[PDB]
Amino acid sequence: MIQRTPKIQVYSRHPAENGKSNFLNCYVSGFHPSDIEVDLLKNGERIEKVEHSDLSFSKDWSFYLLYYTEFTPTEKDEYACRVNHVTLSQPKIVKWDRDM
Amino acid sequence: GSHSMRYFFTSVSRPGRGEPRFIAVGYVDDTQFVRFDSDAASQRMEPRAPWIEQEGPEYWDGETRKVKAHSQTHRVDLGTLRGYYNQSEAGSHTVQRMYGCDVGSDWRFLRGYHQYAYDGKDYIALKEDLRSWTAADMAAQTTKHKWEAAHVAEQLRAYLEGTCVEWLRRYLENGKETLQRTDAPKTHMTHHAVSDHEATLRCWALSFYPAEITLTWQRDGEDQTQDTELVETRPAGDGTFQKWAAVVVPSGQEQRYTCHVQHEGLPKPLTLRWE
Amino acid sequence: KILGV
Repeated sequence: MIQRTPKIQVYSRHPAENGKSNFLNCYVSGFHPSDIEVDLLKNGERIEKVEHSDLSFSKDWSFYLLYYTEFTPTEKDEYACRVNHVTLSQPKIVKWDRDM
Repeated sequence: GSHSMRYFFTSVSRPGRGEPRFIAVGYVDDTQFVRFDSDAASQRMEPRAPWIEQEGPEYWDGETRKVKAHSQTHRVDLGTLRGYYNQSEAGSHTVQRMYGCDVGSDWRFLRGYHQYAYDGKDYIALKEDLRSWTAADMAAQTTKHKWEAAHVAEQLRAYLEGTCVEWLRRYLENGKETLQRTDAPKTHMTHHAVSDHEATLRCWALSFYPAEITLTWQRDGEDQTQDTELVETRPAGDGTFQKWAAVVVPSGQEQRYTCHVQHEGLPKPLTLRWE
Repeated sequence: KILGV
């Protein structure tokens, strides 16, 4: 049966400035099948108020999803995105890099 | 320019966990206005854009009514397609369905489509003429013959050439401030030292709409297609898109490189350069 | 508006 590994992107809606409100995004795309487990993390820890868009897909029938949450960047806080999916042998983690 | 309306239907069997999950989404161009999750509370077709929210009860009733029917059609299919492939009733499987229509600048019908996939692969799909089918394999031929018999294509042609374009045209009016906009990319370049002889010059395009965009890097005019890292165009979350492209530059050669941006919303393409 | 193996 077809299976595709998700692509992952960690980024903010707006250019990150310390002390201002923004959205932390985790874009996953592609993947197949649709069963996927996604979490956002602040200092190695799972964030509670995370929302995702509605399951949709591309020309090649692979799925994509946006997970997001309000946050105000600082100088010390670290953010990342943890993803699990059948094509991955262990949940893959991707740190947020503002710069870039 | 031209425009499109598309609906996306995903049905996922869950043996041992009740009925299959059914999600539906609707788009006009690169914007969504509809959605439905069999698992949600409302059991309604819901709005996902401000310009569709005040359509009325009829619209919401109509859409909800039909989407529930779509869901049931797909419930049946998941069972039929198991047998077709002699599949064990334990495995969870996927059916996908997409259809929609396009118009051109003149807002007249341009082309319609309707495809179908089992477990992530082309299964069966309508041809450009909107009168015939193209099955991917042995199983799908049976389905082909079924729908041929039931004159199914003729009804899809009617919807596609009528209701489909009609409402696409109606929504383009309803949300003319959203759907008839051209958010030009806001662009800039970043520079980052990797080592002591290598730098990172990645170009940026932000807050643009629609998604369609071209970012390319060049050295002395020569294209660095093979030497460019390009990301998938990504959602900003606010209805705009983002994309970037990075090259590695032997420190001292930055001025050899230029980035080029092409988008509907630009008068002319941009020729950035870390001069 | 949506369509009304």
